[PDB]
Amino acid sequence: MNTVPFTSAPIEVTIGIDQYSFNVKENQPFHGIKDIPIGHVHVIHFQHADNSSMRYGYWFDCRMGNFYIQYDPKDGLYKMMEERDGAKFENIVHNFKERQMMVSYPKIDEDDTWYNLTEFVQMDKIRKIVRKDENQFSYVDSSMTTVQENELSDPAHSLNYTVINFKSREAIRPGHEMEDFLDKSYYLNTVMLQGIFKNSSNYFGELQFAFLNAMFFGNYGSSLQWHAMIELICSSATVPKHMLDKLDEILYYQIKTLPEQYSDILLNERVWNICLYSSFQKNSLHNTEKIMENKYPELL
Amino acid sequence: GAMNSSNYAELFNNDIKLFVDDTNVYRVTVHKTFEGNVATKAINGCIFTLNPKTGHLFLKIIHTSVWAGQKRLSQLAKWKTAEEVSALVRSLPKEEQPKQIIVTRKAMLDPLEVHMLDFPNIAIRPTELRLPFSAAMSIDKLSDVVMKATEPQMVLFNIYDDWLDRISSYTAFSRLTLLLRALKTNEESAKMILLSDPTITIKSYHLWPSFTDEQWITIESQMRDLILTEYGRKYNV
Ligand SMILES: Cc1ccccc1CNC(=O)C1(C(=O)O)CC1
Ligand SMILES: Cc1ccccc1CNC(=O)C1(C(=O)O)CC1
Repeated sequence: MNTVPFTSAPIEVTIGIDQYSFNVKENQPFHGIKDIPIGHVHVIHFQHADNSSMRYGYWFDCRMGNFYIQYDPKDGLYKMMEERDGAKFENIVHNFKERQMMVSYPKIDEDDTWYNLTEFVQMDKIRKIVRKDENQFSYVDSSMTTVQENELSDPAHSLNYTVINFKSREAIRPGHEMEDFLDKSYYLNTVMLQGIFKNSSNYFGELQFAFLNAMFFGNYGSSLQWHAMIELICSSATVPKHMLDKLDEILYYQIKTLPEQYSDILLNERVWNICLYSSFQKNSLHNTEKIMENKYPELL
Repeated sequence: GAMNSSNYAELFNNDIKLFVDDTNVYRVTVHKTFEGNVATKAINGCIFTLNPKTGHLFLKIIHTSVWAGQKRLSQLAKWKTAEEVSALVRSLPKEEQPKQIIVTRKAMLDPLEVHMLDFPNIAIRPTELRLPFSAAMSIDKLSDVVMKATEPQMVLFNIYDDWLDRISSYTAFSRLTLLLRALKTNEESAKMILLSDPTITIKSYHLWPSFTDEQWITIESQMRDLILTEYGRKYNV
């Protein structure tokens, strides 16, 4: 088990760690989070008590370095930093562990939620969507725009999700207009799966990362990407049977985890009613349809 | 965006534009079968593609063979319409291609937009006008050439005959829409109005009779009376 230590907590902040969250008071003796499960990406995120503007945070993998958080009073935000001196790092963490100034990632042993939300998400692929190559971790916030959003404004601070546009020459073979627009299988399987993503795991990883950025940061462009990637599969008549079974699992746990009170802003009625009730795959998502119908029956 | 009564004069400015009406593309008769079920039988249709400034009508005749062995024909018809309009645009020299295409029915927007992806500078727009272009099949010479066709065919017409020699295209479009609205509301009476007088004839190369300026005023007044008459018959007014 690894540890994200904190130099201090000079400003009152709500800290989230994956699907969990907690509150730290201004100048409380807080020095970070221990017992973080090795083997998964993680995200540590922040909402300042005195300005709920900008949720921001960091995607990281403790297998790729030793990371700590220090407040920077000039830029006014908790910053993730890498410490290259491993011995200095182990010594500072041990002192914070001995003084019990670190909270514990509260993972219930029966609970596989985080695995189920991040099954296909890999740090190497996060770093190609979020470009900042001098760091091993990736910063995301509520206001960052996506490459597609920008096509319709600083490219350095963009989310480079794969562009999906149903009324584009990429999506539509000349001479197969009606066929490709009403059945997206060409676009899904040849352009995206074979062409761009290479495999379904990489596709699912971007989908899962888009959902998590939408949920943890209220990132609107991420929410658009998540829904676009669902719609592309559901609107395809030909999908590998294993892909549909796995999609049902992926969406089930995303709908299960979603705050009930954020449903109005994280879920697109048009997309979901189409996917569950009109699309080619309207019958291939039994678990997701059941949780949606019992939990968000209004949206439908 | 959508074309309506505020930006109505845009139809007659110098930006090339076409109206596309698909309401006569897929045409059927409905009848009982020997077994007492119901069957449809398709008949020839047409795409109505009109330059409102010039009167040029590109009438693409849709022969019943295009439906042979196809499913979901009402949906296919929107895509076949879009396919034919796109091929028409591609067959025009660059300086004759439209800058906008206005579809009379919103269900045409996505089919045409998708067929015209290669032309990102051509705007595809709906309209809030209720245009009577479905009545084009009530014009004898157009109905004739559609029903006689034995194969796909494009026939070219000026739907304003020679009116632009004497009136603006605003006025000619208004005369056209009033004629077509009347033919749609009461076809028999509209045709009675147009052809009661034997002394007034239709030139071989025209669609409508050769009315003088004063006779057109009389005719237009009679068409407005027909529409009002039918409105009162309908609603018991
Ligand atoms: C104090 C603390 C420290 C680290 C992480 C979380 C917490 C408290 N939050 C929770 O325990 C739960 C949540 O939904 O957030 C599981 C219920
Ligand atoms: C938390 C942590 C972990 C690894 C490296 C640096 C830090 C922050 N550095 C410190 O807090 C101290 C320092 O002299 O550096 C005071 C001990």
